[PDB]
Amino acid sequence: MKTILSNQTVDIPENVDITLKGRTVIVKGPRGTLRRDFNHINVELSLLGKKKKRLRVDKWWGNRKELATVRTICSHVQNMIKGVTLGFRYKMRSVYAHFPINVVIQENGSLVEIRNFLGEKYIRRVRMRPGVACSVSQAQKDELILEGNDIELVSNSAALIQQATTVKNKDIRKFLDGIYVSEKGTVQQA
Amino acid sequence: KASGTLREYKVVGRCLPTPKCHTPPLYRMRIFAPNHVVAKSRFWYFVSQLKKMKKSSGEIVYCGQVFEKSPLRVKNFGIWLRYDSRSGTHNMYREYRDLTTAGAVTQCYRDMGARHRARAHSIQIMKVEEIAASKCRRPAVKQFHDSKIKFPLPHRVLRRQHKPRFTTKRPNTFF
Amino acid sequence: EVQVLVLDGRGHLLGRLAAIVAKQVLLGRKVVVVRCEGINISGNFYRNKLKYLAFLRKRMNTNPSRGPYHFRAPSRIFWRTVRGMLPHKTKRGQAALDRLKVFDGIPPPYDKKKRMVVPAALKVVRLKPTRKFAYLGRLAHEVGWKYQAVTATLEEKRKEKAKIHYRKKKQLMRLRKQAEKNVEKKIDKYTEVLKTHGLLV
Amino acid sequence: SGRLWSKAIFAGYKRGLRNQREHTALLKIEGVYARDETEFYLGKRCAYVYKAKNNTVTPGGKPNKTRVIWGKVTRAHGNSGMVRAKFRSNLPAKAIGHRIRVMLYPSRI
Amino acid sequence: SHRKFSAPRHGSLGFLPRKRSSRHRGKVKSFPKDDPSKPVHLTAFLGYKAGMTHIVREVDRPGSKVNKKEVVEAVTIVETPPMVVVGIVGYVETPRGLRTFKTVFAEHISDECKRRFYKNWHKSKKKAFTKYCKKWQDEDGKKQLEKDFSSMKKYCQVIRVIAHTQMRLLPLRQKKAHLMEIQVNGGTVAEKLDWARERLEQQVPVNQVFGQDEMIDVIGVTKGKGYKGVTSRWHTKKLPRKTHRGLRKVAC
Amino acid sequence: VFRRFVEVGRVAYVSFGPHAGKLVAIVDVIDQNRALVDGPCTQVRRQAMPFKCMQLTDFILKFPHSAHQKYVRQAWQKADINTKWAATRWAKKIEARERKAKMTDFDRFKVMKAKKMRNRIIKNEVKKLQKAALLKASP
RNA sequence: GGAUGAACCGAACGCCGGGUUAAGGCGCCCGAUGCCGACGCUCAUCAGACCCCAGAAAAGGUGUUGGUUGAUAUAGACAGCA
RNA sequence: CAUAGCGACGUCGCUUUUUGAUCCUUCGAUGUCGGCUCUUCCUAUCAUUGUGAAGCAGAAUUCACCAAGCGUUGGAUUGUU
RNA sequence: AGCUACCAUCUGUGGGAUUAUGACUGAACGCCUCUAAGUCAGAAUCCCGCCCAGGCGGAACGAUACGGCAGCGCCGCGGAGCCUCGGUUGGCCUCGGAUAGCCGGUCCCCCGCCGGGGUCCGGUGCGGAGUGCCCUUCGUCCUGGGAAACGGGGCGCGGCCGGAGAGGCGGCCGCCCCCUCGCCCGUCACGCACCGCACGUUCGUGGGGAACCUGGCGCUAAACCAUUCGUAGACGACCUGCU
Ligand SMILES: COC(=O)C[C@](O)(CCCC(C)(C)O)C(=O)O[C@@H]1C(OC)=C[C@]23CCCN2CCc2cc4c(cc2[C@H]13)OCO4
Ligand SMILES: [Mg+2]
Ligand SMILES: [Mg+2]
Ligand SMILES: [Mg+2]
Ligand SMILES: [Mg+2]
Ligand SMILES: [Mg+2]
Ligand SMILES: [Mg+2]
Ligand SMILES: [Mg+2]
Ligand SMILES: [Mg+2]
Ligand SMILES: [Mg+2]
Ligand SMILES: [Mg+2]
Ligand SMILES: [Mg+2]
Ligand SMILES: [Mg+2]
Ligand SMILES: [Mg+2]
Ligand SMILES: [Mg+2]
Ligand SMILES: [Mg+2]
Ligand SMILES: [Mg+2]
Repeated sequence: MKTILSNQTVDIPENVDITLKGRTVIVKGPRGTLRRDFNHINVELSLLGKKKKRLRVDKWWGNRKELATVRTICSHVQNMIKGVTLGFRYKMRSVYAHFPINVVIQENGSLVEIRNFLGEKYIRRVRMRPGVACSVSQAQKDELILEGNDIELVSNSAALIQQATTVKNKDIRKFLDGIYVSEKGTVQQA
Repeated sequence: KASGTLREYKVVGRCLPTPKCHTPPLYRMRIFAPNHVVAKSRFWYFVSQLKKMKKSSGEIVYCGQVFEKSPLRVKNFGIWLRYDSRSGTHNMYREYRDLTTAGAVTQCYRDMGARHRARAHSIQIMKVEEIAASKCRRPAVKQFHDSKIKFPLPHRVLRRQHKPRFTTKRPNTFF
Repeated sequence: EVQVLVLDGRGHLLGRLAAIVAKQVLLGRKVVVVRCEGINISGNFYRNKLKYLAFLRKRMNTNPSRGPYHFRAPSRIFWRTVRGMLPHKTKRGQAALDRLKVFDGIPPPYDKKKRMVVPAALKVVRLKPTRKFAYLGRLAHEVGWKYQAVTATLEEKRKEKAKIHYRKKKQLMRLRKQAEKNVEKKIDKYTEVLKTHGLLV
Repeated sequence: SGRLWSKAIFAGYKRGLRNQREHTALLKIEGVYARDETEFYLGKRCAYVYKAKNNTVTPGGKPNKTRVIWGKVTRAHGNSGMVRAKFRSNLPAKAIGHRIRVMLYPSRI
Repeated sequence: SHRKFSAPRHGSLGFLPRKRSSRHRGKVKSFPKDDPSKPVHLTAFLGYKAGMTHIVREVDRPGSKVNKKEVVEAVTIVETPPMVVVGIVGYVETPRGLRTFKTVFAEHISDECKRRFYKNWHKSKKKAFTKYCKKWQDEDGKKQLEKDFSSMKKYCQVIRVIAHTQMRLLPLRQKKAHLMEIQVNGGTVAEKLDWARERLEQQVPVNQVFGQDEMIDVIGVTKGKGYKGVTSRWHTKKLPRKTHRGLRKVAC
Repeated sequence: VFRRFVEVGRVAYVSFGPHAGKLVAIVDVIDQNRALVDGPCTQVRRQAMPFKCMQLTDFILKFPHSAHQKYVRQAWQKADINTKWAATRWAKKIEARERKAKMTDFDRFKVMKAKKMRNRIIKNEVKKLQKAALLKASP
């Protein structure tokens, strides 16, 4: 069964504009510019009005599998809007039983070094994705603050940090040490 | 039974008269066959299954094609049938949109063969009827109930791929 | 035909283009294929890589030197693919096989000439848009071909010079259209003749 | 002054998969890629022109190296514009993939 | 059936063409990866195996049993008279691989270097490069040479210098010099071309290329052993004494 | 993205099939593949027709779906499809192709001579414009 | 013809020309679909591809496509949050 | 506590590394056990590289997956397998 | 001396896509979700490098045969001719690319007067179209009207530039000599008009091999055997040396 037409409309706030070059979405907000293309999905994108800036995603004659792509595109567009308007701040808490985790935020927050993870002499060097800034929270003793515009890049850096401190050859249920994402939040809280 | 473009047949037959009933009752059936000979054969098969009749034991008194009474009108067809799958017999109800009843039956045959590997000899069509748009239950058919239907032809595949076989310009599929 | 048939391999499917070429060389026709790294193969990249690795595994166990000569260059791969569709163990097949030339990128003998494109082998029309495909250049690069970067750089230079040539030709065509505008009182007599018989809408 | 004959290619003999009828041959007329377009070329004289080592007599000219095997196209073949030709002598197999002229001699138009 | 016990294979499959080397010198087959960042430097040199001896030194390896101790290590003496660079080859990258673009030979080729071009130096007229060297004097020839240099500058990717040894400095019978292409690395193409041009007809002492206490790679052709059996060629196991048709063979 | 749609009253051009080279109006939509098709003024009686042999145009009529021949014919004649279509570039390109195909040998000869002279004059003007544009020298 | 095969499918044979076919085929090998073939299903990181025949079972899949039966629902379903 | 790890009652397969059944080839001969030597291959993986699970606290162990690159030995007895 | 031993000593290497698996975003299924689309990490596996050999595969360069009549190379399309191998029967001298979009032109911003951007105007069953474009061969003689006359022809010379991935190619100046001829529509007659007949019509001065004459410009060498070596070796082959 091919559904004749499946569409969903995403509203754009007044402080941010979106420009389309075919299926390449250019989103320029106050926090910066995010650009992402969708050439791998054969859908129709159009801007509706000059008043409220409605964006519609259209797919004509789609089977069950490709109909799921419309809302995926809509969610990605909303994530880009949220990033360029409010931004993405991920809070990760480092937990430990005996050995405290020493975290060094190197130049511009692009490099993170972990010293005493489980007391081993190795040093973990994790480089953040470009455009993502990592920092140590000034309000908490063990908290890492990751800030950036693109949700995928920020969460990818967070996943790299989380997987970097991985216990090996031990019962991970008992040995719960490592750095783990506490919450996924925003910047500027607006 | 092979296929083609099927045709409706109003087949009327009866038993041979006997010195027990001089006027055996007549029976009328609608049979969709590529030709009238296959229509007669399927009529004999169906009357043998339902009543206690044989082709030799009886006769066929009428066999004519049933033309569509409104082939210029789009209409919804509801079809009841049974078929023998690889693991038994099941009953189905399917819906189609076509101008002709016979074309709708042919569409049903092709669809059953495509979806369930059902060969034509295994399928017993038991009821064909035009239905209103309100009585349709299959969403693939119901979605065509639009007084303002509108859709483009998104990605048109080039069909004249060999005239020319060699060319300088890459084809355009946007129209 | 009598001339050399130049085919651009970009966006073309392997099997279809190979079959068309093999049918062409059998007819006593000279065929040259350029930019063989632009050939697409249906199916996702991992499956085709597994296929080529399975091809790599097939070797003469006693003496791999005599074994199947796995060619790694994309043009050589396409050449072997065409050889699979020909009676290459006969004189007729070899004579046909000598009429085919394959190259990675576009050589200077052919970069200054126009390139044909076969509709029956294009990925855009012979493949459903929702499917996945594999580039011959990337597949060759990860299996043992060694000259992907230099090929890309030379294609970049060729694209630069071709863009210059295209801008020159656009200037020439603009000047030609301007010239058509300048003279029409001395042209309209023949213009009406041409427009009468279909030419020059 | 002009080419004055259509270009055709000796594609091969009429044949099965494991049988070869050499008494008749299949030709590919350039630009004719459909069966319905083969009507114009049916019955037309077709010639195979080649050179050899010894001089042969030439009608209306001095002897030269040119030799001709005459024939004529009988009927259409296949659906892709293939045609069949019966020659006075069976075509040598070295001519496969070479030029065959369609002489337009029996004009019906 | 399976062999009753497993055992590692005799010999290596990475040296299967166990044949006499087609060359007596020993070619490089891979020069170090070039970067423009480094200064201009040669990547290879030629030497002659003079002999072997042993030395006494003190080791400065902490954590070792021999730390701050005296050791005796065998060393090999390689006499290396300075090379004489006599030409420049420029290579260009192709999808078919590296190929020789243009070659320029310097004037006044050394007499020992000219001996390489002749199988029979005794019967030669010594005419090698006689007409070539005349193009280093005429203005048209120098214009041709400058045009070749500019072509190498604007087209070639890697350049190599032809250098020859000095038999007259060595106690060997052979007076025939050894020619070799040596890659010039560490800079832009123009810089290395000019640097090679400033070293034509000059001597490159071995210190300018290799330094103290650095580790290098040695390329050469091993000692010939003639025709050898499997016992010495592959170090296979000798068959027992009771074997009839021979014990220095491979049984299966 | 899309400017042309399949809808009731949309005028479509027949590419191939029995009715090739004719203008028709879509009446109703059938099973994503066929459509009720009517040319009342282009001599195309009402019949089913696959979408694959259709090439859509920019003329859209305004009649209810599944209406009879009368209303469709009136909607065709009012705001005449024939005259407006004949002025389009598409129809005149088709006409030019048809008359080029039916051109005889004498017409080919005349066209060859006319194109010879026209191209020579155009090339002379091009050379004049090149030499007029070649006298440029400014810091 | 089934690549190939004593038995399978067709069909049995003097030597040839023309025509038409069987079984089987018509991307190239290799003659024929270079039909603007029709309808639908199917993505496989061991896909699938034709009697005999040359490779598979039970049991599963919230992959997808149909179909049967039942149930809830503006007297507000279902799913989420409390 | 069915399913960490096992699996009675039943039941479906795979292998030709066992032993059976047959006699299709070989009876104008294909040298028949075992050992030594040597090469390659398979994976239903003993260890090693990387993982998942446990009645995995650590250690040690078990179960399972990607996996056949590398290795799987020295001896007393017996002609032995 | 030589050979030789974990019976002495030295040396043994880098990268990519990734499996399993663990994750991110994220629907399908207003929740979830490593998966559907798109992403990340990832290994004794795989591939490549290093290493070993080097194609009926290529590159660049060197020197290319005498002191006697003696061989050779290039330049002339120079000539007269031979032998042999046959194919073919106008050319197109080039954007990149996308296909749920393209292509052209133009007014403003920014990079060396040309390009990249932002507007605006057009075309899109592609007509600035390969279903396409260019040229097009009967030739001459009167003979007018138009096109042109800032025009073409030079195997005419000299100079310059661009092209290196296989440049084997292309473009531009200066001088000199021609005709005002060739392009269209007209006038005027002529040519073997070979009496119906085929291989005619081109690439083409085609490719290759010997040979003669005709002129000019230039060159005067290696290889192998033998011998010697022993870094080599069954013999070959290999590394050498020889007023
Ligand atoms: C009594 O034991 C034998 O039969 C072995 C032998 O006699 C060996 C003789 C070999 C010579 C060289 C003498 O022909 C023999 O005739 O070999 C036969 C042999 O003659 C060559 C034939 C067999 C048949 C096929 C293979 N050949 C393989 C060896 C063999 C082994 C046997 C066997 C028969 C064969 C035969 O029975 C039990 O084990
Ligand atoms: Mg073992
Ligand atoms: Mg003995
Ligand atoms: Mg048979
Ligand atoms: Mg078979
Ligand atoms: Mg017959
Ligand atoms: Mg076949
Ligand atoms: Mg064929
Ligand atoms: Mg024997
Ligand atoms: Mg034997
Ligand atoms: Mg396994
Ligand atoms: Mg443990
Ligand atoms: Mg190994
Ligand atoms: Mg040792
Ligand atoms: Mg979410
Ligand atoms: Mg995964
Ligand atoms: Mg990765």
